[PDB]
Amino acid sequence: MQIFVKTLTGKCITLEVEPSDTIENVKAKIQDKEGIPPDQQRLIFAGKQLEDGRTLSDYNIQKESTLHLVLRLRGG
Amino acid sequence: DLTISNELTGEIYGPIEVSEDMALTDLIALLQADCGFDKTKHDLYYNMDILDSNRTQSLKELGLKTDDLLLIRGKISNS
Repeated sequence: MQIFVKTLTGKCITLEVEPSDTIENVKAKIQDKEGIPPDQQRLIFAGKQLEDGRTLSDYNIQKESTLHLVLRLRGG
Repeated sequence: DLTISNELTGEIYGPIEVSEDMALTDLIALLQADCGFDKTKHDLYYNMDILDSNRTQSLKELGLKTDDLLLIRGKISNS
């Protein structure tokens, strides 16, 4: 299935994932494309935060789900 | 798709639906209430810039679109 991840920069990225896919695995896909380290990647779906040690089905993430990727910046 | 992320407390809020006819101050009100934003002891980060007094333009003028995000920062060690 395909999901939609929107970054704070205003970018819509589509990622190919499965219902049994893990959040950490999704972060790896983001890291592989954007280059942003998984540690700085904070994924939120429908206001609910996603834990690395969880799966998509855990948060009821289905196809065409809109996720928000927040980057924990140390500086500002 | 209002993405409010208060990385000062690590609190993420739900996606709020915004409109062009919606007043900026109305949104700011919700921000100061729900999020806990403040126009005196807080800094509002809009996309990649700060909401300065010069930016008195409304939402439909600032450039709101399908993806609207507001970052709450400032406080002490940031401003």
